[PDB]
Amino acid sequence: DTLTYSNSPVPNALLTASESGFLDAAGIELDVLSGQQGTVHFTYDQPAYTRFGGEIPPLLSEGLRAPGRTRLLGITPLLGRQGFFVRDDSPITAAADLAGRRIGVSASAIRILRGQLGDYLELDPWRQTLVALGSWEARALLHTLEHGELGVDDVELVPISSPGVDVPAEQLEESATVKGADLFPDVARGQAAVLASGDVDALYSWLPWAGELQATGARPVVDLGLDERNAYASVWTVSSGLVRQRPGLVQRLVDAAVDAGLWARDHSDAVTSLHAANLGVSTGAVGQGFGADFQQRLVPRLDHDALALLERTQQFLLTNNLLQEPVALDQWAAPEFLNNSLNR
Ligand SMILES: O=S(O)c1ccccc1-c1ccccc1O
Repeated sequence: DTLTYSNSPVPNALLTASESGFLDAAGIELDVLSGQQGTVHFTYDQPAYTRFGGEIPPLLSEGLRAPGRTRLLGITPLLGRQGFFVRDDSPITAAADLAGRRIGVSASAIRILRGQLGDYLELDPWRQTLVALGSWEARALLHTLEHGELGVDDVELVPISSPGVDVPAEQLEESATVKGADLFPDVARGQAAVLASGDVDALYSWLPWAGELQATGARPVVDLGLDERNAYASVWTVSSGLVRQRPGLVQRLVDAAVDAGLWARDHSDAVTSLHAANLGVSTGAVGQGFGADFQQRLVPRLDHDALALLERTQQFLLTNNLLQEPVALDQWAAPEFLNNSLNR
């Protein structure tokens, strides 16, 4: 059987199972989305498509645009190096030092931080979701400033390009695939240039990109990776029709991912290498961006704690008017598959 697929720059068992041969052994092959069919990463408009990535796009698709296209198979938390970075030689060493300083943020984050979404509800799926992705910077800045007893009104917001948030349709369509290596090349080099421009004092970085940025000689004012309130819930989705029409196939898919997750615990280097190649980053940056022993936490989850994390992100979207009505997570989830896999 052949399924189309994609994954965000996050640790996940779908990519692991595919590159390690577990899917092949299960008689399943995956074809990554080309740049020309890349919008599916945000719309889920395909009959046999599966994605393991950030939760914002699927929450918007299910809760705002097209209820019913997907089912949730599992969750894998994400937490690692994260925060507003400054150059090592910067006199800024504490959160309080950000008072009155120039914070570089995406146009999307600026809409959210100002509480002025503009034409948000009238935008097409791709551009609309990109506005919501400004949430990462927005929440991170609020939490960072809290440490210095400051608020957003205490700093200067300056527009800059942020990876994953600023992705023009032309850029997407020109990319060979939606793999991080093709869509997000040399991110840290670009962020280091922004910090060297003389027009900004700090900017948001995370994922392996933050690891490479740190290597250029930069540091986070506050490492948000040290506090769980900055974690996100990566989600694994699949076309709803496959769940209803081909449960046997979905079960084989989930079994393979679970086996790959167990296997990963004893093959840390191989797992680090395959994620690094998929995203186009150094192997050392993977560990910094996802956490030292992320390979021990790759078996997908649907327990109460994992669902609460996903709900937390959803609430940030609702509070900030990026969603009007919430997605019923218990209905969206199809726990039977993961439950059967873990009972083997
Ligand atoms: O998928 S998102 O949640 C996501 C999460 C984290 C980093 C990048 C993206 C992303 C943004 C735009 C287009 C493709 C992407 O993978």
